[PDB]
Amino acid sequence: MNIYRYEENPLITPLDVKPIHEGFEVIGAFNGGVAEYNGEVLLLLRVAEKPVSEDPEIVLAPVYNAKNKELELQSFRLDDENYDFEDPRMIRSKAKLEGFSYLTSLSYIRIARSKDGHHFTLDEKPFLYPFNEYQTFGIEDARVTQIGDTYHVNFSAVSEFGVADALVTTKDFENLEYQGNIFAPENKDVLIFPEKINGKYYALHRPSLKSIGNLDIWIASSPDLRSFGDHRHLLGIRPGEYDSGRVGGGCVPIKTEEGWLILYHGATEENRYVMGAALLDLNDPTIVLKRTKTPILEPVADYEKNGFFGDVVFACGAIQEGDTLHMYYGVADTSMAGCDMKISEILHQLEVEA
Amino acid sequence: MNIYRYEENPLITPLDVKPIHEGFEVIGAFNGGVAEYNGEVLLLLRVAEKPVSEDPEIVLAPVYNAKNKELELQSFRLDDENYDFEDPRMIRSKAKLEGFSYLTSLSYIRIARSKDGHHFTLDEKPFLYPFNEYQTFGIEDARVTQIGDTYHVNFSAVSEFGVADALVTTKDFENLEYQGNIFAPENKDVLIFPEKINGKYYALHRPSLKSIGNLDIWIASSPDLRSFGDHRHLLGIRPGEYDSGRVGGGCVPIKTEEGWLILYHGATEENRYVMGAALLDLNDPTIVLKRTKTPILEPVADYEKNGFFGDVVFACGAIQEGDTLHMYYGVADTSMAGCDMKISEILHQLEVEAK
Ligand SMILES: OC[C@H]1O[C@@H](O[C@@H]2[C@H](O[C@H]3[C@@H](O)[C@H](O)[C@@H](CO)O[C@@H]3O)O[C@H](CO)[C@@H](O)[C@@H]2O)[C@@H](O)[C@@H](O)[C@@H]1O
Ligand SMILES: OC[C@H]1O[C@@H](O[C@@H]2[C@H](O[C@H]3[C@@H](O)[C@H](O)[C@@H](CO)O[C@@H]3O)O[C@H](CO)[C@@H](O)[C@@H]2O)[C@@H](O)[C@@H](O)[C@@H]1O
Repeated sequence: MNIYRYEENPLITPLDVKPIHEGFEVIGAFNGGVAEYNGEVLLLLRVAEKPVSEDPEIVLAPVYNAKNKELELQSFRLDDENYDFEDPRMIRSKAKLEGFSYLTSLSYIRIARSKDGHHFTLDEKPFLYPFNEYQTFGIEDARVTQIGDTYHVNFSAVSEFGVADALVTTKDFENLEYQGNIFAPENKDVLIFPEKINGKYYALHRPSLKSIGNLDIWIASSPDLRSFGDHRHLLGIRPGEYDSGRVGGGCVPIKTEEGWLILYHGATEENRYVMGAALLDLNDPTIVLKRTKTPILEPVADYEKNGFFGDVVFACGAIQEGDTLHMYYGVADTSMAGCDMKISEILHQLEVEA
Repeated sequence: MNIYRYEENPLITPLDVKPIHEGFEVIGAFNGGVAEYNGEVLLLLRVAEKPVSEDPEIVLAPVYNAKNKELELQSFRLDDENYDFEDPRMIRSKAKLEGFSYLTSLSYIRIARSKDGHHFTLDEKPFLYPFNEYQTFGIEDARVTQIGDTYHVNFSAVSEFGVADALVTTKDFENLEYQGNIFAPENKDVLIFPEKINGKYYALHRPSLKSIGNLDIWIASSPDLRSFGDHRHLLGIRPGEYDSGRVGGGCVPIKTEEGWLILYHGATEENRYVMGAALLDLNDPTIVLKRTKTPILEPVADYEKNGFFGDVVFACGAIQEGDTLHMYYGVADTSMAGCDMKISEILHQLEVEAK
């Protein structure tokens, strides 16, 4: 397909960002939400900070304590026979390898801005930093849906209570209004549709299920983008294919003449993440018209294959300029990259492959 | 608590209920939702039916096929080295004992009615039977919240896509309006508060969490009892206590002068189920004022301790008559029982144990 990976990729790396917690290192600046505001591209960067131990036998988990409003650190020995450290993102109980006890880093959101879409400058301070008991392990993966003058900023809120999805609204990225957890745990990859559709708002979501059910995309409707209901299954995993392990929403749904174009991430059970596409009915987006059989973006550049958690491209938003999509994506849970694609070429791939 | 357990207990057993599927046994009539309608007590019974296998080395999963609207049984060998059959409620994968692949039975809802609250007669036909792709393993544990003339009947909808919670509304238990899955999987034990509270509806719910988090009661608000949000954690598990393994909503919240009285279930990791109480703020039910340290109802009688899944009391509804609560409860995932208690005595126990 025409994939124009920007010459400047990776656009923003951990080298570009100073840690805000003393004696932490920045291990990632990634999975950035995408907005246009006041003539600039805003990336709402996920910045992950890991606390450094000088003893290599020990690792630390950073926990934001909501009751005293400070960082506490939990220590573990790597030889602790009750825990598994083989996944660099998490500290897991050997008896519960399907989950985690702690993360290895703590994330917050920080805005970078660009005039040209290629060269970015960080805002001075964080944008959103854990501020309640649903956020003690961090705030991650902010998505931005702009409806009129209102930006809907929604993000994973991770804590000992579960992984929930929460919403902040703003008109200027300065005065923020907190709207609570719009999806109960366990959920993430929530993408609000950019219009009211035959009298209702909609959002993509992604329940994670303990007992039965795969890691599949769902959809829900809403009268007001505060409360959500009429939950339906939308897109399921496909055994043996690029999305055999999980699927989740990526970019905000894109209105086309052919339907709502859904650029979603898929991963195998080995955790190689790629982007795919789906097409939903314009008037009832609970109906799937088409889906790709092969990816539209794979981790093939070196910054995509190698880093903190290699073989990942993870797109959390894009700017439409006519037929061109300026798509920004996390690479290897480490950095941010940019590429241009064409909506017509993705719609073409959908037609051919379905 | 001075519990008066009804003389007729168990009120309704599997022996009282004939199977609607050819060649199945009724294994439970239990976890009944509770309403008053037209001068009678309604129990919205969960009836569970297990297919009988002619071959004792095979167990059958009874699955409803949504496209063909009939059962399509699935067969599994007891010696199949992939599967674990130790929990009689489910067929589980050995690599996923925290979950299940199938249930051993399929449930639906059937109404039983009573003039006196003690002797029940069954309606002729099922009330709610799996009718869509979200209900292929059954409809379970229907709760009923009456607001004005409208009955909110909400239940677990179990399928391959997960355990969701779905809502049907009605004014007469005859004309039904499906309102969708009101809570996304994985969720159950949803209880809708019986009035609007400072301009919002509320419901208790209970997310099950794959990665992190315990089996804790949450609450959510709603403008219309179709969409919910503002999700908040409400009651957590307590190590070493009767609710150390999980909690969930039981009866509909009861308006009292001291708050919303929540009669909830708690279980230990050994799966002994009791009823507890909590008390929430009357004006903002997201605030917990008190909670019991010991149960209000535990399995003690023989019909509570012994059956298909023993040592369970599981109340899904209650009728208030002044200070008297007429509580109906599943016992041993087998039958329905009745007891009377005093609200004042529950309040008092909350006061004493909170300190
Ligand atoms: O690292 C790859 C992307 O994974 C997700 O986030 C991370 C982590 O993921 C859990 C599940 O959400 C996934 O299906 C699977 C990932 O391969 O396993 C993990 O257990 O969740 C934590 C908590 O939210 C997070 O810190 C990790 O980054 C994506 O949501 C994305 O954030 C990552 O790029
Ligand atoms: O049998 C006891 C009660 O258990 C729950 O329902 C059964 C089963 O519950 C599952 C999880 O929901 C629980 O935390 C735990 C039970 O001890 O483990 C189980 O995996 O769920 C299935 C599917 O919904 C259901 O058929 C079983 O009845 C309870 O909601 C309740 O219905 C039972 O009385």
